[PDB]
Amino acid sequence: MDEKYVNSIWDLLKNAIQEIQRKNNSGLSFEELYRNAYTMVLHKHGEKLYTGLREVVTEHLINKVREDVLNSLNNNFLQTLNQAWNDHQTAMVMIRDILMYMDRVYVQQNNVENVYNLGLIIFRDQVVRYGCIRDHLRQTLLDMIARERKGEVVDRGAIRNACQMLMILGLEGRSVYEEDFEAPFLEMSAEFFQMESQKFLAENSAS
Amino acid sequence: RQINTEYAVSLLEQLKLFYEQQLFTDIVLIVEGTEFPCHKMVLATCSSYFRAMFMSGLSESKQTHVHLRNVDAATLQIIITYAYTGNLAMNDSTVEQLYETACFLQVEDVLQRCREYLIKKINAENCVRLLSFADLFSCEELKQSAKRMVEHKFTAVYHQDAFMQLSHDLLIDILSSDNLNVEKEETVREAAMLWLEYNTESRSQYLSSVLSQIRIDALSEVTQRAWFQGLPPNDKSVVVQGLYKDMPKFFKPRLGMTKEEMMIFIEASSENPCSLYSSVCYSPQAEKVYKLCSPPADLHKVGTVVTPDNDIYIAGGQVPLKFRTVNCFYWFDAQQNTWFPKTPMLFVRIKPSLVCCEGYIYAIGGDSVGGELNRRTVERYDTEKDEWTMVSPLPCAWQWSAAVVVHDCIYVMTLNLMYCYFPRSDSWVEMAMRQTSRSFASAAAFGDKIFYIGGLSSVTVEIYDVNKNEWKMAANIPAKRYSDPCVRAVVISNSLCVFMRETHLNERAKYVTYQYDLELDRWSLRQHISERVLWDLGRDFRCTVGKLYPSCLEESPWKPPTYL
Amino acid sequence: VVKEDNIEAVGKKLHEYNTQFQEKSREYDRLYEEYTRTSQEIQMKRTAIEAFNETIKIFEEQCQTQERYSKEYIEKFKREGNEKEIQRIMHNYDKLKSRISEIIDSRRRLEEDLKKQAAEYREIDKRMNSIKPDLIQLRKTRDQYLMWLTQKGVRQKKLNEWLGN
Repeated sequence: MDEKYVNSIWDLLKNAIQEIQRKNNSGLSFEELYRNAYTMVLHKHGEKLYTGLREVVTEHLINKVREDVLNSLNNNFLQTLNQAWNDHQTAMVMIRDILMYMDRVYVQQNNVENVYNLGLIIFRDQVVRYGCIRDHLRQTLLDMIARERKGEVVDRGAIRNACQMLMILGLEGRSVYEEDFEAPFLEMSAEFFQMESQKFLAENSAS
Repeated sequence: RQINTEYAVSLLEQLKLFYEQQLFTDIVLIVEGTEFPCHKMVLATCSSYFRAMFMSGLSESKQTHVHLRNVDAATLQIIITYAYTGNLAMNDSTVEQLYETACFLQVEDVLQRCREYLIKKINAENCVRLLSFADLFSCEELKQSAKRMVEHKFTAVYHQDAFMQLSHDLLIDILSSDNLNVEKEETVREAAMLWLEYNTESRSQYLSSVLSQIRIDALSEVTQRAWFQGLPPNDKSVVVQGLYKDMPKFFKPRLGMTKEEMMIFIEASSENPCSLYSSVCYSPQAEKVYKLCSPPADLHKVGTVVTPDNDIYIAGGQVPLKFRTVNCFYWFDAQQNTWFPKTPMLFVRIKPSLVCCEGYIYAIGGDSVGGELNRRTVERYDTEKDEWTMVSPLPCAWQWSAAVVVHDCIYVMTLNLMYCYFPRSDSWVEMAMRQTSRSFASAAAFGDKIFYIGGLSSVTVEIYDVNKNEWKMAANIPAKRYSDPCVRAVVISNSLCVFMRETHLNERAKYVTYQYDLELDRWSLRQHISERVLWDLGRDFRCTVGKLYPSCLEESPWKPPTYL
Repeated sequence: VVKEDNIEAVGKKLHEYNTQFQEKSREYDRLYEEYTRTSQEIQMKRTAIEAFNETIKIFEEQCQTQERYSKEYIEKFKREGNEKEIQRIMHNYDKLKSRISEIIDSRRRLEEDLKKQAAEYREIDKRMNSIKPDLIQLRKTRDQYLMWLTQKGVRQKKLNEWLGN
């Protein structure tokens, strides 16, 4: 009812979701955390809740990924990439299970995306679609497929996880996949096929 | 090779047998001190809330004891009952509290059943309360259904205490909606005045938003009375379907202002080979025929009734046996042009004499069932309670009888007798006998005189007095000789009239309505029903008097004009 | 029918003439129905435009009633240094002028509707004026052939079957 009461509830929810993002959501009474969400959105305060949650998760993303570009970029890139990917996936699934009633009542009102789609969109844009990480990931993928073409074996698990998470980020099919990975892949494959055809037809017979 | 039901119905009752004796209890729910041991598996399959809290696998899902707050113990027991049986206790006393508990637990099955149950529970008392209930929980289906009910009876529900406690957003959409059933704009103004003075300290800042929604410079029908009524005969109706057809929606005449008394003909003949029992109405003022939909879906031999509150209902009838008699009951929507269904009757009926008396609807006659037990079956219905109840049956079993209401008294007439029912005594009193024995006649009520006209028909008119209890002949319907007029007595413009369809030898059906002179005991030619409209309606048609929305009902010119 | 001595050939012509006549009576009563609906259309549209006219007149009456109020009871609502009290006629004036503008626009919409329906009605009214001489000419030729070919060896039932297809 009172605005300070709603603010205290929102701060408790912030502390709860931040503790969950720390991967220490074990011994913590979060049964109230739902009751709380319900009461909040029932006093029709869904806008606030949604927007603030967005803000919090987005800031968490900033911190984490600035950290990763500064360090995780080099040491085991795709490894820590898929690691943070599945960690964020588990965290956002838990948050969706917490805030499912909001996804039921408030999402269909303002025609906005659900918290799961929102989290995947912000992870695709702020973390994946960032400048200094996009070029690095595309260059690493092109390099690994190039060395795969010339005999050097690479762990197919990393590239298959990268491609599956890229097509998952589309939330509509392989949409982002066409522009983020398929567009350089087609041209690099085309030039590689041209080079191999030129080096094959020049000193070999048709047989 | 799929899922088996003979096994599902056995597995479910086996789970209930374990729940009653408290086996495999892995979680204990604590609600306001009361304990409710249950299974984490069952609650997840029924409620998505428990599915989210248990798949979490955190301290809550690890602790056999979970404290659920803001949840009623009675509603929680009903939710658990449904999870183990599939039966839902939905009464009008605890449906609003069950819906609050269901939406907090997000049970798709209970929320859907409680939603449709409330939709058919909106009457003329809980409409405003359910509207605020729907807005608080964001139920778009209940909110739209409750809003349309408020717009239909706004002049009767704005005195309730639930109306002055409505929120600001709940007021701006009701006043701005052009569906307010009000005869004058002052009613909407005074309704807004009583709302702002209910709580002045909190609504003093909303005084500008209140006046911005009430139409003050509209001048809907006060302009026609200003200049003059000079037009073709009663063409003030053509202006109704013209000013409301083109306007900026801020000065539009509200739907209540847009009303017209029309002779409602149900189960009439159809011009094109279609529904043998169609429903159309004719406005004597607009001289136009408006088509009415039949959600009854081919009902046959049904009855009609119009309350003094301008409410239309149908009961009884028969449907084609995939003919079988049913106990259906539908209410007509003056705005949506539909036929919502309402609590059915206790016994199936065919053409019951439906009458409204002191707010109660009575189903008289209607296809006597069980001749050994009783043939004079009659029962009443309560509008707000949505319930049927048996009453004192007719003293004798008759056929093709009529029923009227005068001065809160139920009068039933027969071959030559008449009995008066008193709801205050729940008994039948024999009244003055009729001098002529006639059947299949029409009956009407006007002032202190009951008219039993027609019957074998004939042109004989009988005027009965309630104050004198005497049957006397007054005059004969002036009709052409050797004709076969199937007459129907109707009261319009505070005057008794007779809608006479005359069919002569080798001639088509001719429709015409006459007006009776009460002081001179004469019948005056009132209006000739144009044959360019109103095609043949047969003889078994039912007729009544009511007001409908010319503004919005149906538009079917058809009726090919200028022939021969 | 070109004095065809086959007689059955003369009867086949009669059937072609049957078609021609039938198509016409259908389009004839269709044009009559169009005439009637257009007549009631302009009747409802003229009862609407005169209603619009009288409403504009009474709104101008309210406009001059505002000037009357500017001398009747405006003395105790303008010299007190308040603006919320005068909104009962001052905030009811600007929106009345906007109402005048929008109902003038609506009247222009009704006028262009009138002229477009009159155009789409006269473009076929001229067709009625041209199809009726041809229709009565075809009916006269049919009546002339009725005196001749029908009395050779055709049945009235055969004529009904020809005109019923």
